[PDB]
Amino acid sequence: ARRIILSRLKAGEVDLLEEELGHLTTLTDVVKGADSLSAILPGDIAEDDITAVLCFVIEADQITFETV
Amino acid sequence: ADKELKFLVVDDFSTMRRIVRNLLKELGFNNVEEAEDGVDALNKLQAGGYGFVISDWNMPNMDGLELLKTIRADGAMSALPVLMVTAEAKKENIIAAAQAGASGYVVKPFTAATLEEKLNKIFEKLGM
Ligand SMILES: [Mn+2]
Repeated sequence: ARRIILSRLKAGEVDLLEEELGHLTTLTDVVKGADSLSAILPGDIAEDDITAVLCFVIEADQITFETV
Repeated sequence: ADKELKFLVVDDFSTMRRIVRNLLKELGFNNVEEAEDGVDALNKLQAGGYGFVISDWNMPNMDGLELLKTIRADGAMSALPVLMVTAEAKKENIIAAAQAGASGYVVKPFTAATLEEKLNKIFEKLGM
């Protein structure tokens, strides 16, 4: 599967973005850093859709996708 | 954000329309007009001078997604901030909102603090 990485998050944004990711897919191997959040994405949701959703909160440059 | 910014609250139920208006007033926003559906909203937007649209999802004649889409494709109000009000954080609905160009979405019933958070994120995001 693929890997999502979220950077430079402000206070609260890690939980907020974890939940937001919840509404859209089932996350595994979730890693909650102090101002970062990473996880393994099943693949059942198009990446572009994710970016569009998280952008309700953060900026695109704070989102990265890569193979595991 | 300028407190006399003009809001347009769109919902087919008059009670929700009033709730949202009172909430905007609790936040210091008093320049607010209401609309009953997508069609009614587009018609009112024509008057111009609107700085913010808060719209519900479910409405007859024209629902919220369609109102949003029409706003975005309209070269004269294309960048108008639009907050979608939905009754459920539903996966398929949130994507549609995101791709359609919504400035954000909020699940009802919502609080005044939630609305403020929503407004500020949008103001901040657009340098308002
Ligand atoms: Mn409704």
